[PDB]
Amino acid sequence: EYFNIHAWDVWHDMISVRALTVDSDVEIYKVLKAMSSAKITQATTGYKGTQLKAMFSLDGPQIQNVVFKPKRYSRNKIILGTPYEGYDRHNAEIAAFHLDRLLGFYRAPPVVGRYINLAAEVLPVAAKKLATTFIKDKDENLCFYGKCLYCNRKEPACASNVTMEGALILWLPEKWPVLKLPHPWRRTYNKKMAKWETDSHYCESVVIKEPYTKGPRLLDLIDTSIFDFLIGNADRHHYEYIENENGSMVIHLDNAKSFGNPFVDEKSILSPLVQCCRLRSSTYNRLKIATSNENSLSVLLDKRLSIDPIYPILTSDHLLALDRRLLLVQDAVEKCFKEKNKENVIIEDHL
Amino acid sequence: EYFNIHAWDVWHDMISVRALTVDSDVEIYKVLKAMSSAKITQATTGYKGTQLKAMFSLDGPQIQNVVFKPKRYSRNKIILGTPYEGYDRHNAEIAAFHLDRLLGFYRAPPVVGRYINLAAEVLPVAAKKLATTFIKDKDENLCFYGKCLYCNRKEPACASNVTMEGALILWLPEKWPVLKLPHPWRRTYNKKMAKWETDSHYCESVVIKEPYTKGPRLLDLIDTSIFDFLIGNADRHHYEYIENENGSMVIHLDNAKSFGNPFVDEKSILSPLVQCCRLRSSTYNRLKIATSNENSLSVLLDKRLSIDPIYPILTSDHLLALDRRLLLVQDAVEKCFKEKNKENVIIEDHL
Ligand SMILES: *[C@@H]1O[C@H](CO)[C@@H](O)[C@H](O)[C@H]1NC(C)=O
Ligand SMILES: *[C@@H]1O[C@H](CO)[C@@H](O)[C@H](O)[C@H]1NC(C)=O
Ligand SMILES: *[C@@H]1O[C@H](CO)[C@@H](O)[C@H](O)[C@H]1NC(C)=O
Ligand SMILES: *[C@@H]1O[C@H](CO)[C@@H](O)[C@H](O)[C@H]1NC(C)=O
Repeated sequence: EYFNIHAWDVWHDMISVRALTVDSDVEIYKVLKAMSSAKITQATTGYKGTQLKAMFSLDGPQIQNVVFKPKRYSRNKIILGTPYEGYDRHNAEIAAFHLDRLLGFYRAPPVVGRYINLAAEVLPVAAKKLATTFIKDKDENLCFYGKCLYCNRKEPACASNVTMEGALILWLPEKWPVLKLPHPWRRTYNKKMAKWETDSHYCESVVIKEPYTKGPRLLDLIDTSIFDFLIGNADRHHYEYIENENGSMVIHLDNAKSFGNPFVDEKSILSPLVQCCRLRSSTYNRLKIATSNENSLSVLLDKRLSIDPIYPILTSDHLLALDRRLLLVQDAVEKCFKEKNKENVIIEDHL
Repeated sequence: EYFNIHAWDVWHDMISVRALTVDSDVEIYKVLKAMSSAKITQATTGYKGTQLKAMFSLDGPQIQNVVFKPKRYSRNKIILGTPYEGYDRHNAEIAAFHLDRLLGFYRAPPVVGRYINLAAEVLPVAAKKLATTFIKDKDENLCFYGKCLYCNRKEPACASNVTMEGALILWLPEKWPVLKLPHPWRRTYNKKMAKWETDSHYCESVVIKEPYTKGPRLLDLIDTSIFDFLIGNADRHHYEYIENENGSMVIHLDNAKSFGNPFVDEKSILSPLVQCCRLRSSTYNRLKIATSNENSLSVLLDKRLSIDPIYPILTSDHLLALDRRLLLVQDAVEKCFKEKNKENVIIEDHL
């Protein structure tokens, strides 16, 4: 046969240091379709971390690994309490991935929803580490509770009979190693307050040490703080970035502790933008196109979400919260304009 | 089923007024693969034109028409006579299309090689106009001779038994009508000499009438004269262009009267560049990258031709003629710099 390109090669070749994904729907739909239908050849789970998940190896000329995040809540679950509470939301990863493309960031790895038949697809290729955590619930649904720091028998992820809904997230290829640093605006995760909550010229302190003095890092974190605020992710306490000879970029990896509460907008997430009053020019241009379109951000987002196999992805309240929070980002940007003047707020760094 | 895009929609959506094709191999291979395998639902031929060809309707949700150019020569045929002598070369269309992408022009419609079973695929859907020109040759191969101006029974295109090799070229969609004008540097097609062969300030005369006074038309013809010079196409006496509200572009349509002789370089093809000494900046930049790559233009071109079903497409002598002619282009440009200074020859028109 002729003119064949395999989806896993499409994924490996589309990454550059300033873009994980591309505008082409043909290329992305090609990758999502393969993630959606590829045979699972191995399945396991790990001891590190606090969240229950699995790792699937998908078939192909070369094997492609994905993270599998199971459904843990109904679509109408409300996550209150602490801004960080609870299990990762599989539908939030899907929504965040498409919103990252819609806003032109292109910094999130592909995510697809999928209904996994645990009996037919997982058990016949499961590692012992995963298989030994399968149990049944009170209604004889098939479940597993995994291994991880907080994983235990009383908190399983349960299928509906044997069919488990979840999200698949592509591994980045080995050519693109990921580095992790603490976020200057991370929270304390106790009762004390962080420095940025008490200090208000805190950005002046950040820009003094590297890597925030020169280069794209601080504008990336401001981009990502806008993205995290719109989805309600208050828990990027450590950020991750790729890097080569041509630069670096903070990536939107693991966005699942989001879309937990459609009734509150956590403006503290916007602290990098509000305190620094710097904004990358290309980001600003796309934000004003988004507010001046005749279709709101959420109308455009749900059109993209309607292609995913497990759609509906978000309830209408989260969609309207997006549009409300986009206006709040515009307001924060304008306040930076008032108090430092536009031509000192908008930075054209050609990214 | 999920994430489906049909190839004919990929073709219709990728065209803009300054690019018929795109850099994405995924999108282009998707279209080429469909051309390679699509069922032929209709076949005909016309009275207009000078060259024997057919028109095929390919199946799909919508019908997609292609021009079919049959093989007429061996790969190693040396075509002597006038610079424009002979039949259309089917393999030249394939090579010219991939070179158009390799050089970054993106002005050529997709072309694929294909082996056509005339008995099974063409005859049962052939219109009478085409069917009545089918004959057998002295070795009982199935052939057809068409109804064009020079088409006649003594000059048929013949298959091997019933399998006919040829090239398929996509029609532009109806949304992109093509307009034709005489080329200011066209030949006389007699033994008289054309005005540009006698005068040496001829370009000065061209730029005074429209559409050569302003806009992209003249730099397009200089681009296309470089492209035609590399492939040996001395027969673009009329050029064709697309146009809408955002501009216009001369397209590389019908490139088959090329690669006729790998040992002769007809420098008269470069007359628009040599006489005008203007060169679009982006074209110059890509030409300089092509000469400084560690892999020659012909090595990179043959790697792309190796995916086509009827490969080998060009003999190594035509591949090396490409590299030879690229240096001759550089010489002509450097001569323009010496006699008008570089910054009056390189025009940055942002195209
Ligand atoms: C679901 O459970 C029923 C029994 O209620 C069984 O008949 C059926 O085969 C199960 N379906 C799957 C996909 O396991
Ligand atoms: C960095 O950019 C240059 C220029 O586009 C490119 O040639 C090079 O391959 C890039 N770096 C890597 C590691 O690919
Ligand atoms: C193909 O053509 C040859 C003539 O060269 C003929 O003898 C033969 O029977 C044909 N065979 C098939 C399988 O079409
Ligand atoms: C380019 O022209 C097309 C119509 O030919 C139009 O739809 C489009 O809006 C134009 N581009 C821009 C950026 O306005």
